[PDB]
Amino acid sequence: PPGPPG
Amino acid sequence: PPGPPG
Amino acid sequence: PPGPPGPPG
Repeated sequence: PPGPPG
Repeated sequence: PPGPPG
Repeated sequence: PPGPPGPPG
């Protein structure tokens, strides 16, 4: 899955 | 993929 | 695995 927000 | 911008 | 964190806002 996509990573977390910056 | 990388996550979204902060 | 999950991706890395996104860029700074």
